[PDB]
Amino acid sequence: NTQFTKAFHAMFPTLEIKIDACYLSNPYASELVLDYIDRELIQTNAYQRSLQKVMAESLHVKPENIFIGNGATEIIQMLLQQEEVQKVALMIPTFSSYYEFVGKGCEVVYFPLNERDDYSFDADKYCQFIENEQPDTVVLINPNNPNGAYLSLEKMHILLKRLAFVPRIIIDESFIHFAYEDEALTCLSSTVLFDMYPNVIIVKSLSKDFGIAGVRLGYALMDSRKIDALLEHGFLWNINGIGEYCLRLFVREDFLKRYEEARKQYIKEMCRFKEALLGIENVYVYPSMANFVMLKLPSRIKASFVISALLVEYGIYVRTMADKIGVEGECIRIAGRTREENNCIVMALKSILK
Amino acid sequence: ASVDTMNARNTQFTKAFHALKQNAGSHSPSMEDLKKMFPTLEIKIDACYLSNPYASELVLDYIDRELIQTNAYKKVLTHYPSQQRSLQKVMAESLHVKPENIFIGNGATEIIQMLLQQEEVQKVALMIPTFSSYYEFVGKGCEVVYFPLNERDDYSFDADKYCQFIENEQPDTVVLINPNNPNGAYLSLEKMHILLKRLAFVPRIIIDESFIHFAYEDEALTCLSSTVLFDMYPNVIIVKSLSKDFGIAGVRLGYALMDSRKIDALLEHGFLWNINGIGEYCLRLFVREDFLKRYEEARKQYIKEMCRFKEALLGIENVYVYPSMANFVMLKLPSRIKASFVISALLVEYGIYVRTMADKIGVEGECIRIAGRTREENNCIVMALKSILKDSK
Repeated sequence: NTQFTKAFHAMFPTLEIKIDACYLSNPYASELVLDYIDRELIQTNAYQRSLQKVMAESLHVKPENIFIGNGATEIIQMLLQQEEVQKVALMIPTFSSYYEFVGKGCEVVYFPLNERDDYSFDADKYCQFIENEQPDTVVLINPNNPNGAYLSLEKMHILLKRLAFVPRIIIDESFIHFAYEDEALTCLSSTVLFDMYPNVIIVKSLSKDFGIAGVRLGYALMDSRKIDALLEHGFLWNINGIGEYCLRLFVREDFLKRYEEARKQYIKEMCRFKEALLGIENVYVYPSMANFVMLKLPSRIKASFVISALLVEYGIYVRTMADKIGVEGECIRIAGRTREENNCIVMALKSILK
Repeated sequence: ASVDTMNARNTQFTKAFHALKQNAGSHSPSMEDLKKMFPTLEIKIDACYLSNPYASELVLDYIDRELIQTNAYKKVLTHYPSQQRSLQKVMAESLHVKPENIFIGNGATEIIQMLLQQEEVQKVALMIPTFSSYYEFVGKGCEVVYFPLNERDDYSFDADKYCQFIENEQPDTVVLINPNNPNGAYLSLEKMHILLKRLAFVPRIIIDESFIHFAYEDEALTCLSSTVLFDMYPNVIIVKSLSKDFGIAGVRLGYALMDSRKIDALLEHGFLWNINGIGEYCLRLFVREDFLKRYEEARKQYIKEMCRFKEALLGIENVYVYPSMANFVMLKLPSRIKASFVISALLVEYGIYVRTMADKIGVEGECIRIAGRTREENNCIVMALKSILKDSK
């Protein structure tokens, strides 16, 4: 496929994409949301500060602590752009480019996650790094993107206690619905960390777990005076009516009872997909509690080779890790799809890599 | 019994109505705020927000037929929407401009606020009156200077004096709204060329043509466009709402034509912006040939109605109607009549909401801005006004 692979790095309408495994979702959550949308909006032809109150009861917080925006990354961009932000500490690898969000002459320092330990890290060493670097802002993505690994609440408590000196600790829990700390798959939430630690800000997407990629939605928990000052500097949101319908749906108890089953079903499919991927000879799949996995390709195989073979031979699109500093080797990120689609990806890769 | 006593009828309502939160947008007070304060108040005609109801019905009909009845709405809500570069390419076809010269965002005013926040912007010339405040969006070092439109000339933009003002002040950035946004007056392409030739020295001349689809220079109602100005004058930036003409309240879209280098730089910072599914559908609709044929019929129909509405308003003895080529008209009420009196009577007695000009600096006397609606709705407005403004008893 040499020619295709060169051009690709440089425009093929012969090319049909049949499975897009780049973007993140939950298809059981999508179907569920769309069921509600059809009943409540389509079959009846129905189709800004006050949005703070929507979620407050379900979250068990004051409406004053709730910031609504277009997405998790957009909110973190807002935070990191502020003048007070002059030195930030991040992990590598991360998927988003937080370095682009900070101001001129803001320094960013990076602590590497350990590929050899499945991109976990030594908690004591990381905290020593923050103690020695003295950043004013820390960003943690938990579960992390792109490898998907999750730090337990117990472990996060230890970290956050020790780093109580940092003015801001931002935790993006966008993927936390796919994580679990018990066999029963009780839904996890980082809201407890917002409550217990004055420096903590929580950010969370409402699109990657609820399966509404065409609607832009997210929230954060923050100090209420911080929210006021952001609103004075012009950052008031306004979500359309679709966004609004969805925000209200997602906190409704009757919806949530049904969503809980869609969520746990997807965790189980993520675990089945992973084991099936692990059955491919000569690949490894890093541990994940997200709606994606990161696969390390065999000796001498380039991601670009595998990506092009996937597109040309099977119409499957996956995401290269080559542009993500701190991912060792040649890797791909594969988004979870439906059962049928997941099987097709496993079958394609087995074939390609044999 | 006296006419003056009869005119204090709604005082209790008026006072409570004023107690409510004001804002700088189209509904002040907000519609959500009136429902809680006056829960029995039924709004039958909202003439505050700017739309073309004939285009809006057209677009909803395409949505119904193409998204709702087919179930294609499912994918619009569920799939990741296209990124900026792909949206540039959609607009390039129908705009006849290089894709990399197109910036797609939420609205004209949001785009102008992004422009004015840049650090090169250190002195800006604005006109007064204007509906949107732009002074809150400039950097703290930045100076703002105001060119005053004069009420005695119907707020007509005197182009020679403006140019001399710009030569004297040497702003690096100017904002022109054409047609202008609560009075509606429009400067011809002929006169815009003269102005822009003379102001070639200015770094950035931002022209908001969000209402230009409502103006006309010939009886055939040939659609006007400021793209000619973008193509000819290297200091021009064109900005345009796609929401106030293609008419689609809950989907917020606008574009700008500007230096491609500058767009490239903004897009390296960067994905601060994503369109939503429904936004994208509408954007791709708005440039289809077959849609545009029907849209053009709706645009011309709406201009014909606006002309009829303005003529009908001119028939009301004690108001002055300011000349307009937009989708709204500004009215000066007789002396001794407050806008608040008129606004309250319209709400209470007729369910009609119109926008006060009391909070817009530079607007003399007591004025209201009324958005042009359908023929039936316009008739109701004219009727309601005539009755409310009858000297009477």
